[PDB]
Amino acid sequence: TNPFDNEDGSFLVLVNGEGQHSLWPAFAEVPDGWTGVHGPASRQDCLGYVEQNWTDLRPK
Amino acid sequence: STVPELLARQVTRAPDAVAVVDRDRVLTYRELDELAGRLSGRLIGRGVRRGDRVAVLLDRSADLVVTLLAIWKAGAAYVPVDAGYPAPRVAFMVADSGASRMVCSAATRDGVPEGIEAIVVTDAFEASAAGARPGDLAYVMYTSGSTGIPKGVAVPHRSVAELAGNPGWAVEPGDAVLMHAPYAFDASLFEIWVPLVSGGRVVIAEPGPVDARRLREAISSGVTRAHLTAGSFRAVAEESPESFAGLREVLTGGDVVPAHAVARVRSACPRVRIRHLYGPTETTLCATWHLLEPGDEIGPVLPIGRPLPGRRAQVLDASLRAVAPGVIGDLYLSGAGLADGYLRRAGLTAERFVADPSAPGARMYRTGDLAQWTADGALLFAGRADD
Ligand SMILES: N[C@@H](C(=O)O)c1ccc(O)cc1
Ligand SMILES: N[C@@H](C(=O)O)c1ccc(O)cc1
Repeated sequence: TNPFDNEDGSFLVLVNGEGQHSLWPAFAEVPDGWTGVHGPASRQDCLGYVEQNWTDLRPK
Repeated sequence: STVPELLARQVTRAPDAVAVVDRDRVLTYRELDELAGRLSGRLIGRGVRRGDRVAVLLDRSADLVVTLLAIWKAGAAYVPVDAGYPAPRVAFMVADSGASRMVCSAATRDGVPEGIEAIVVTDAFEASAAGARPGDLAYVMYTSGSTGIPKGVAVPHRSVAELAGNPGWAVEPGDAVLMHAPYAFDASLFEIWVPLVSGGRVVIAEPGPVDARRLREAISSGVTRAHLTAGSFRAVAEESPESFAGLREVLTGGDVVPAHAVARVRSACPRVRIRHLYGPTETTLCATWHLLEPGDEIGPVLPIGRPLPGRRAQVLDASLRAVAPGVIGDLYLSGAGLADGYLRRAGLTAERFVADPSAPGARMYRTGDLAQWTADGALLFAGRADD
């Protein structure tokens, strides 16, 4: 199973300088240029955070 | 950049070169630009504004090319709808994409959903353009992937231009590219926009499927490059591989292509370039490719190839660490050409357009496919992760 699909995983939400959001497995080093803004939390919880808070896909 | 910006360089350089051939109708670069400008003025006058999504319901034709460019000139994004789709699918694409207006023809007028303004392309307005911008959306194309639920992939101008203007296409002013893929699918970016940003011409195929006989006739009429779906390429390669003779380049991709099909073409047509394309709608037509030069033979396996110029690929294991060559892992695509995401679906976007550990602040697209590297940096397909 791909780690981004693991429903039993622990996850972060990250945001880059353009306001784009990414789910991220909490076990992995956070990539340069990305900041954790939510989690560690369940996969479903992180998806809810993104849907609520990322309202315009256009890069800032 | 934007495709309109790249096209404008060609309009300036050779305005009287042929841009579009549709039966007996021939449009030069300048004529195409002026026609699109007039329709852009009409769209602006009907209230189209920057960032709007405008649906398109047309049969392939010169008017189709004019319409897509006009929508772009008005600052808007096109939502391509195949005139043969069932009405509930059309209604969904229009409503989900947020389009309030749809460009159509007399022949397709009855397919505009109720409540949507119809703009009949076959109906005088003054030329006006808002201008395309690289960060604006260029189109929303729908894909169901292997899920069966269609979602709209929102692709910005910058990504379309990165694809269309790629130096690797090697399309020149003397080229003539056959146009027959549905404009609702992104193979149309090669058939329409690559030749127009290159100075070549788009040759609209007669209605109906392009078969071996029609391909031979198109080549006789001057077509130099043609893309076939994997299914159509395999069929012609096995039944009539000599039908590709005279093409400068034949291209194919979309589904698996066996090496044997490529070998049949090379045997019959020693001098034809054969190009294999790979990539999802989410990264704008193709992210990797493999080119067989004239005289070279394909081995026992056909690679999906190497990233296009300006792109990168990674094969990662379940810990998100890069694997060594000859090791099958998950394929991720990065660099140029990424869509903004899935329209109205930020959560889904955030789980598939993910942070790229190798490029600061950048994203990579999770293909859901498996792949392995060759020793010298090409990729071999290893099946869908879910299949
Ligand atoms: N973008 C994909 C697709 O829409 O299936 C594609 C990839 C390669 C190709 O030759 C045609 C389409
Ligand atoms: N990504 C899949 C697909 O769109 O069906 C795919 C797999 C292999 C291939 O050669 C082309 C596409």
